[PDB]
Amino acid sequence: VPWVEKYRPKCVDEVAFQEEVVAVLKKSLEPNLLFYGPPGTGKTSTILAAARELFGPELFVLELNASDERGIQVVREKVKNFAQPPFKIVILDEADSMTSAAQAALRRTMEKESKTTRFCLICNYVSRIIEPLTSRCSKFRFKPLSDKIQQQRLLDIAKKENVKISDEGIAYLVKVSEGDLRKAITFLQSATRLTGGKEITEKVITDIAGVIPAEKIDGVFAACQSGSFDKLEAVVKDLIDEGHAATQLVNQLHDVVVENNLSDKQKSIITEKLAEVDKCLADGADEHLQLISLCATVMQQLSQ
Amino acid sequence: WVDKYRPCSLGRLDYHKEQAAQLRNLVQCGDFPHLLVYGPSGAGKKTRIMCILRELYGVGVEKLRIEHQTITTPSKKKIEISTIASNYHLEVNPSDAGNSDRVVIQEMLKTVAQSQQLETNSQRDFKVVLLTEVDKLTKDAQHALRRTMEKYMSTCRLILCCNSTSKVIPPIRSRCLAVRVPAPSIEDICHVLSTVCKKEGLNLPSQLAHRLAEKSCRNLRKALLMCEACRVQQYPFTADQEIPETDWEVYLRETANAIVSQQTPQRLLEVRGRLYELLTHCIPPEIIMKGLLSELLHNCDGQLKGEVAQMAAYYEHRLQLGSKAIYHLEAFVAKFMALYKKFMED
Amino acid sequence: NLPWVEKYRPQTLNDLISHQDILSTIQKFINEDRLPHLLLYGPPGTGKTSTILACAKQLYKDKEFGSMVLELNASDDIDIIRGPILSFASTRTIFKKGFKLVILDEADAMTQDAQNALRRVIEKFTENTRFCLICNYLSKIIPALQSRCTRFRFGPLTPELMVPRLEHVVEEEKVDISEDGMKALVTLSSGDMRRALNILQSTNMAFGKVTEETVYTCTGHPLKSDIANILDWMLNQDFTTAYRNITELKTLKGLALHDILTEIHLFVHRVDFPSSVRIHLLTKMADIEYRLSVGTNEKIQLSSLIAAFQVT
Amino acid sequence: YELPWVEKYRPVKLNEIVGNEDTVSRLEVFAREGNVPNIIIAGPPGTGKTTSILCLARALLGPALKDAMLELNASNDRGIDVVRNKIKMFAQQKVTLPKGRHKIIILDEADSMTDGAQQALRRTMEIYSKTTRFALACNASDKIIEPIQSRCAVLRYTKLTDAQILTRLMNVIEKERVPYTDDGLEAIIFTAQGDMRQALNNLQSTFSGFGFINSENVFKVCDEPHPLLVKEMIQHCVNANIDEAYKILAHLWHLGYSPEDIIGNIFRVCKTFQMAEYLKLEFIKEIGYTHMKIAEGVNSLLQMAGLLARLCQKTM
Amino acid sequence: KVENLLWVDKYKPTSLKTIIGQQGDQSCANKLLRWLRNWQKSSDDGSSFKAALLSGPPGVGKTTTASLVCQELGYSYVELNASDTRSKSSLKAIVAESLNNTSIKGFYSNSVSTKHALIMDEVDGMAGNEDRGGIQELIGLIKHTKIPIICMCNDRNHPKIRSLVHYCFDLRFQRPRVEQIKGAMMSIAFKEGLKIPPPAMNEIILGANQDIRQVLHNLSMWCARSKALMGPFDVARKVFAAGEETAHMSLVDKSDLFFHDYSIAPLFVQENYIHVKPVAAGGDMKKHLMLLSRAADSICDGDLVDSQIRSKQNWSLLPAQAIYASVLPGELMRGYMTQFPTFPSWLGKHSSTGKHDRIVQDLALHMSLRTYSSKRTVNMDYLSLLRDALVQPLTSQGVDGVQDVVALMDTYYLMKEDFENIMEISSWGGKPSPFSKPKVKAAFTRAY
Ligand SMILES: Nc1ncnc2c1ncn2[C@@H]1O[C@H](COP(=O)(O)OP(=O)(O)OP(O)(O)=S)[C@@H](O)[C@H]1O
Ligand SMILES: Nc1ncnc2c1ncn2[C@@H]1O[C@H](COP(=O)(O)OP(=O)(O)OP(O)(O)=S)[C@@H](O)[C@H]1O
Ligand SMILES: Nc1ncnc2c1ncn2[C@@H]1O[C@H](COP(=O)(O)OP(=O)(O)OP(O)(O)=S)[C@@H](O)[C@H]1O
Ligand SMILES: Nc1ncnc2c1ncn2[C@@H]1O[C@H](COP(=O)(O)OP(=O)(O)OP(O)(O)=S)[C@@H](O)[C@H]1O
Ligand SMILES: Nc1ncnc2c1ncn2[C@@H]1O[C@H](COP(=O)(O)OP(=O)(O)O)[C@@H](O)[C@H]1O
Ligand SMILES: [Mg+2]
Ligand SMILES: [Mg+2]
Ligand SMILES: [Mg+2]
Ligand SMILES: [Mg+2]
Repeated sequence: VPWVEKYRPKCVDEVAFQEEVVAVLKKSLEPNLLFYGPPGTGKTSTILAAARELFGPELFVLELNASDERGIQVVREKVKNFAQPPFKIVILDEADSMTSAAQAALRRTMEKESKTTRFCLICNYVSRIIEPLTSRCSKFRFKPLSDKIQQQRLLDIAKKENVKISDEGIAYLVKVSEGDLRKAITFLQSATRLTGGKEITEKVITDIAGVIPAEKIDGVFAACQSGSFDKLEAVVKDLIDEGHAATQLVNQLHDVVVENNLSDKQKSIITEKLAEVDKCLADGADEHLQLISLCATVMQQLSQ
Repeated sequence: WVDKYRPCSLGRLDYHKEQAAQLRNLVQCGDFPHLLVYGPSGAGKKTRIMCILRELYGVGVEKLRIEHQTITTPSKKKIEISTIASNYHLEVNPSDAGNSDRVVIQEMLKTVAQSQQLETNSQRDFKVVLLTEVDKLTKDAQHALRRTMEKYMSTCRLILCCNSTSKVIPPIRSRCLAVRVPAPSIEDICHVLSTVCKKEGLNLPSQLAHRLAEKSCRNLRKALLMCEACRVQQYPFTADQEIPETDWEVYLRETANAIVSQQTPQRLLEVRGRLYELLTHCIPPEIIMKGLLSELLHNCDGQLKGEVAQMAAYYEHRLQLGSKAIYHLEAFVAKFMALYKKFMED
Repeated sequence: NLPWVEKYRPQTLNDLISHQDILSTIQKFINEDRLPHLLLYGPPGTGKTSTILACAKQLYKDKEFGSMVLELNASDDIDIIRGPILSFASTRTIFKKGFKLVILDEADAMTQDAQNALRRVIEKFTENTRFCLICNYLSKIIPALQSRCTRFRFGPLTPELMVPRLEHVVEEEKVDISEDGMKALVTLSSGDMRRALNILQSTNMAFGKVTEETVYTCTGHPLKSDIANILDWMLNQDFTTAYRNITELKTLKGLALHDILTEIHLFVHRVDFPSSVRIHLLTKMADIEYRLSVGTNEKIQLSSLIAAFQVT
Repeated sequence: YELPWVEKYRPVKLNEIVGNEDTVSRLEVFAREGNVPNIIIAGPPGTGKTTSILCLARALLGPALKDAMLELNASNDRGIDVVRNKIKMFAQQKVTLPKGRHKIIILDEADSMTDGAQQALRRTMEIYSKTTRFALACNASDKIIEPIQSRCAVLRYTKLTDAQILTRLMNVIEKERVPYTDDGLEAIIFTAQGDMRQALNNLQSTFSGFGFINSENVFKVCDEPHPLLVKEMIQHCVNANIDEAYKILAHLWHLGYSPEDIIGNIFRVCKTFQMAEYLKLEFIKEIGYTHMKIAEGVNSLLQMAGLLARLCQKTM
Repeated sequence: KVENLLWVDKYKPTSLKTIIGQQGDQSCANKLLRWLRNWQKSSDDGSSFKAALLSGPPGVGKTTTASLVCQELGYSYVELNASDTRSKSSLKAIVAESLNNTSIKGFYSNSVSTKHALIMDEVDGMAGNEDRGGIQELIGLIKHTKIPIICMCNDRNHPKIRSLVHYCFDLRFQRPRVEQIKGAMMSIAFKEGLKIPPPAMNEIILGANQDIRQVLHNLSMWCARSKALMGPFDVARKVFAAGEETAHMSLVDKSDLFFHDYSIAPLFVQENYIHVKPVAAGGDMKKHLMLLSRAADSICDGDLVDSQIRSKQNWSLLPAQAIYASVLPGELMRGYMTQFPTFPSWLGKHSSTGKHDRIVQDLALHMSLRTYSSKRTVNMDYLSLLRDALVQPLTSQGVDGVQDVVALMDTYYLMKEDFENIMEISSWGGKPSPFSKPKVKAAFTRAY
């Protein structure tokens, strides 16, 4: 079994650092539940622990995601089919990615079935869910664990599984997947298969996390800082030939532009271009051309 | 001989040897995960995939066949796809079904999952469903892929062979081990060329192999083809060979030079004819745009290159939204003519 | 227990509110046996499925209501037309004399071929079965089909009309409603009595008292002060410290960028700008919304929004 | 039970169809000589396709209309089995008609037949053309497979000009003696959009609900965004006055008009408006862009406000 | 006297020398005639098949060709249309016992002639649930037959038919050239007493896409309009004019110009907008190029609206498209058309792209040893190097062309059809293939 589930909480008041959610989940016998929070903060783990506490190990809850490709009708149809411990629990993941018209229909389905099934909407934004669904639900914020806790639990995992990783390795593991304990644990697991347990250096983490090294970002800014278009072509060609996706380059380039000492006008222009390039890439545009364009804008902004 | 010297075992790879040892350790440990292998074209993604399969199952993964399955759209427009299959895996490209890529994924995953339930005992308890060219799947299809990847996780593993994962939904990137296959260095290409020619017993010199590498632009398949094609014409290998390039490279280059020469509508019509001759041979419009833009930038001024780069990026973006690529290609050309003439004249 | 959206349903035809013209015309149709096929369209929760049900209960009896009224939802399924509908419209009911009634709820989820088939069915049997279609987007209905039947737009309820019914509900029940809790309920409802009564009941049942704060916390609607804070960070701060502040607030409470952007638009129109600056803010915010509609990173779109406000 | 005006005043001969003088002229020629080909009448709704085919079939056959005509609507079973059995046995059936007359198989809503049915209908059309003629009607003339269009004359129909709808409306008013006024007739012609059956339905519904016909009353039964408000909003956008155009826009949004409806009316009003020409085109460009973005699904008020901002900043 | 017959039936090809499409040495009808005449030797290089597959565009003469061919040689055929149920059970219960049987037309004729054949027309109509399992039983019948089966299709590039072409002599009807149909229809219109200018005839033949049945029906309707006393090219020419449409046209009229044939008008405009000389740009090429770029931008906007309308059947964006693709370019290019509103010519290019696509895909699937890419230029460069590989031995030495052609053809699992495909596939700019640049090719086809 994967480590993302082998080390899940088995009880409600057991390890979940969030206190005001584990207290109410005892009285959960406001008909429905609504969890929201950043990804990988024990959203599904907590309700699964609550369901294994309430129902029991053999009494086994339909979990499906509301972001299906097959429309919304099949979702509510499956809920109806599952409808027929005086109730059953259905879990809706990514419930914020439902359009308002699809939440209206899920509202009708969940309010006509409000006698035998309890719902749990798991999302990352409570504002995306419309006011009927939230008004029928009881909200619960899930805040990520503190950085030190993250490293603590990761060391606990690495000692329970005998994975020889440096402490700076753990620091970089939690830094490379920011505040995402699920992602950090999955990386720790899938980065020890990649070595056979001999040694897990930060290069393996940087490769698995898909993070382009900060050297290449500094090279991109060194080229666009002052130089002809040939340097931009060269650095972009080298960055594409390395395999690094353009999404990661745009992400890290934005992260560097925002929290540096560029002017407000320059930051504004560069970030507008970053957003446009990000949409262009999300629309299937070609990475080389979009990166060339973005670098041309950044160059005409910095060089001036 | 491109298919005659490609290695077949992970210990036989020519470059990225640390990654090779890592992949060998991966297939050696239990619970082989879903792999997402990516990297620029012609870097060795398929070679590494075939080596992973040779390490995963027996050598019986080479005795493959070619199955022709038919899918049915949400209407009577029936489509036929080509699945290269072996006794332990299945390699389908679920993108030839232009916008019906959501049903092929579901059905193929289902069929492989049910065939693995028929006494799969050779060495593993799962099959491999290699989907090539994944970054061009529609979002409604990548969502189905995400769903049916866990729905049948226990019986079939997926290896997504894309490049530049930028257009892969994070729901998938979060469920696949990301294997990144960079393009081999110039020296790596030179060494593999020298090795191939020495196994061939040829006299590949040290100044021609480097020209082949620099012209191939980190593409190993292009370099091997260029080496094979400079032999079919002039066996003795000297320092200044006229190493050939493919037909469409030349065509696209002369088309760009023609755009640069004249700036008249009578020239724009001939450029439209050239773009039609290029599209008809089924070369992607993104390749046309990048190859045209390069040779164009070679013939502009440093002050104009910014506008031309942004124009190419803009037009290419829009082309990925419409249906008739010739419209946007000709628009880009017309715009570049109207800009370049106004720049040169003034 | 029993929801208030059902306990206070208008049982008769006059207990409907805010549609006196439409209600009077339908009542005149009933009195003169001139009832045509009806197409009731408008935003949710405005009183369509209650108007036609009151009209039915006024037209038939309660025992004829199973054999002369076909209440059919159109979101379950071209076969539904030539199936139960054509077999209901063409046949008489044995001992009852008079037309039948077919009520197609959600009549805009029908494919266009189904609407062609249904239009021919309607055109054929138009003197023993009256159709009453019900939809939210009249634009989704084929112009052919809509041509057949008289159309009634059930727009939203203005707050003057709907406040007396809420006051009657409050007095009949025991709800200690503040003088602005009614206002923050009317505002959040946005003119559909169903959502107003639902929000009111759920908040009164969860917290025990309704006010301008309790309803805003029960529905998770972004408070006005928070959006004022965000606009102040954008308008009177450095770029980076605004990015930091806005991101911290956006992750503190559950807040996306769509809702931030909507409320910030309303504020851009509220506060005073030189009227050549809000043309820029409006253009850029309407581009950021389109960019977010395609599934992009919100960390680069939020920064784009701050860039838009940094024209000042 | 009195039947509606859409039927009480249905033209019973092709001299009374006001739609498309050229195509109806062709069809009168065919009703005179008598050897019709398989015809596919295609065009927008409400323009007189079913009526034209029915009047043509009547004028051709005459009293043998009960024996020589087979009509199959969209509400009838028209699968491959019906096409292979009923339509074929009717084509083979013997009916003795005058020299140049043929049996007629009217397949109304021909775009609703599945491909298998049309494939099964091809050879029935081709073989028995010596005694059987087909007359299909459709709106989307591309839903009919190509081999069926290859053996039919594709007669195109177009929307009606405002003068033709006005003539027929006056012919009906004269017979019904309904009190009217010019603004009411202009309102009906604006709400019709060419559909001659929509216009008659609106006329009858307005007259039966209220009697007198005036624009104030026409927009009480149709009830779409009053074109005067949209004209005023576009006027404010011409003077680069965003704060006064967003006023009208938010007013329209308050009454719950769906943004598709608001854009439809804004387009239809900005097309026949009184601006300059280049400025009108620059406006229609942006309105089309925003219509695309709304049909795609981004239908919030922010997009309408952005459209207004662009329209304003086109005129500096 | 009134005529109870269409033109499509009055002027049908009663003989074999009257098929307008093909009257040549080796054409679809003579190839079939020679395959049928000596079919007995089976039980062109098609004498090894037991069935023919006439395929091609509609209205070109497939049905007439097969009937007249089977009728000239004295054959007697049993036609099975798409209006006859052909499911597996029905097919193997109707036509199974007739394939290996003698026809009674072979004994009792009203002269007497054997050689009974079967004609399976509209074989791509054997789809749906009604004809469940038709194509499978049909190939199972073709495999064990004793009379010539003549199958007719309509698009050889069909999923169900792709499993059938492997058993059928593959004929392919071409759209007849405009001059042939022009001569024929002019003779017909002369027989009928109808005078039409040859330009209008070329317009009619092109608008109907060289579909002889459609041009005959259009001539019937033309004569109908003549007795009663606006086409695509005409409206396509009316959008780029100046001098007469100043007060005659408004935005409603210019937008309506699109609505005449809204399915083809944007293509006509995108094709013919480049041959205009903007009156606004009085010879100043710097402004003429700018007008061209602006018109191209507008046409791409029209393409965006088109691709949006196609996906979801949202016919409310038709006016927006009419603004982007037909009215705007009009105002931008408002000069004077030079020559003529030529045909859009995009449909033919799309069809040829689909052909080249499937050709390359098939050739690449056979090269599936350990390498494959569905249809990319990856294979276009493997196949360009394969073409230069193959032609080299024979260019330099006649004696090694056979040895190498076979060695490669069998190393990558290729055939003679694959050779022909790989040769005239990489000819850029109408450049002759490096295989026609003599005596060895004759023995090359015979010895392979
Ligand atoms: N507060 C917490 N208490 C206990 N375990 C935690 C906590 N936060 C994270 N975890 C661990 O992290 C893992 C992931 O938590 P999940 O509930 O799967 O996160 P998530 O909400 O599913 O994120 P998604 O599904 O990608 S949106 C579990 O295996 C837990 O062991
Ligand atoms: N005009 C009204 N008068 C009185 N109660 C009303 C009125 N409109 C809505 N309601 C109340 O709101 C509830 C829902 O109204 P409905 O008629 O069901 O709305 P609706 O038009 O059916 O919305 P849909 O079906 O989702 S489009 C009813 O149970 C009533 O209690
Ligand atoms: N051109 C016309 N001249 C006169 N009356 C017309 C005309 N078109 C429509 N009508 C009237 O509208 C009624 C219905 O028109 P139809 O012939 O049904 O139009 P249609 O082409 O069938 O529209 P469809 O089938 O919905 S696409 C007729 O009974 C006439 O009264
Ligand atoms: N080559 C031709 N020469 C003369 N007349 C032709 C020719 N092709 C078609 N026709 C005419 O068109 C009619 C129909 O042609 P067919 O051969 O039946 O078409 P088809 O090839 O069967 O097309 P399908 O079956 O729809 S794919 C005949 O009756 C002729 O009048
Ligand atoms: N390790 C290697 N040693 C020798 N040749 C290789 C190696 N890796 C790749 N190649 C060459 O590249 C060719 C194909 O590249 P491929 O593996 O398909 O990468 P991609 O999938 O990115 O095109 C092989 O036929 C071989 O010629
Ligand atoms: Mg979860
Ligand atoms: Mg309702
Ligand atoms: Mg009709
Ligand atoms: Mg035929």
